[PDB]
Amino acid sequence: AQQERDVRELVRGVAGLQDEADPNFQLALNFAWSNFRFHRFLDVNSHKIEKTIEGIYEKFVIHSDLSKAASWKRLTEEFLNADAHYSILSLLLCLSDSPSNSSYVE
Amino acid sequence: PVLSFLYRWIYDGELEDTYHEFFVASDPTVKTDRLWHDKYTLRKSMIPSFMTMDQSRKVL
Amino acid sequence: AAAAAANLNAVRETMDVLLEISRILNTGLDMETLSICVRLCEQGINPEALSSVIKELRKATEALK
Amino acid sequence: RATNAQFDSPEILRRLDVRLLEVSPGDTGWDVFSLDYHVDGPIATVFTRECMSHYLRVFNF
Amino acid sequence: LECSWDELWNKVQQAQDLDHIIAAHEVFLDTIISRCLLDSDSRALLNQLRAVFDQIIELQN
Repeated sequence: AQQERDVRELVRGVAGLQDEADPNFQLALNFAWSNFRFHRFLDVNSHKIEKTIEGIYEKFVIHSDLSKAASWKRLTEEFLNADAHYSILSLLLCLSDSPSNSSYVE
Repeated sequence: PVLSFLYRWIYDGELEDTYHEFFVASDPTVKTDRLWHDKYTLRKSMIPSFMTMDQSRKVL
Repeated sequence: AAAAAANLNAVRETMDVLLEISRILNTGLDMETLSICVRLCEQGINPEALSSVIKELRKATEALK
Repeated sequence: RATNAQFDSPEILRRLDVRLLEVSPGDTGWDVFSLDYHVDGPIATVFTRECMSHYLRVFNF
Repeated sequence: LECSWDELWNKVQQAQDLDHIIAAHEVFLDTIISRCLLDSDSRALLNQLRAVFDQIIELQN
């Protein structure tokens, strides 16, 4: 119930389509739900996620960005204390996997 | 006996005791390259007073 | 009550932690869409599929540019 | 094999091998490459891994 | 790499203990950490260095 309203709002937000009576809204929504129901991925591996987080930290320490490394460790360790964790992490990871390296001024 | 235990650590260099009578505290729980840095540490209570600190540190 | 507001406080705290995660990782996500996807994840939804849809709708709004 | 590096010891040549960085897709093709000289021998006791990391940082500069 | 190489080369080539070899490596690396702009204090200098690297790739365009 809330799930459906959420998929509507996700279409509105990311796609920039604020009018549900646009046919493009319904097409994007049908696309979104058909993508959700096309089960084609393995379930999230928490250990692989953990490895990726740790490696991100190592890349920060290698590039002498210590404020970013300290922030990265601190934020990830706090977030991992109270499955869905690793889910959201992988989500963000894939989402913009470009390089995204500068992002300074904590 | 103390002087026997010293030459068990110079001419032997393998320490093995079930009682604390020597000034080295070996760690037989792991090490393979951290052996040098951590496996043997100074027990600071079984140094006698006819052995100065310099002597004990160097024998370790 | 009081303990029903303390939970809403700690939840927003963890969401703020993730909001700082999003800016230092230089991810394009905002507070609103993540507030959408959390309530999505409460029923359980695969983040691979969430990422696969957001990568398309983000590429449908550079097409409106 | 082409240059003067060839004559040098097989030990150190064996210990020199490539590594790569993370987050590769978004082009940044110049950030991705690295040299990691790996140490696992008895001499790891004198060439500790936290200084191996430092060598990578100075390589990067 | 000529001052620091000389410092390292002395305190290894004499060194009568393996620990002196070790404590020679440590300081030689940390001196290089200080001479390069890699400290928790010299961030501000490095920041300007990145902007002096930016205009090089800009001019190419």
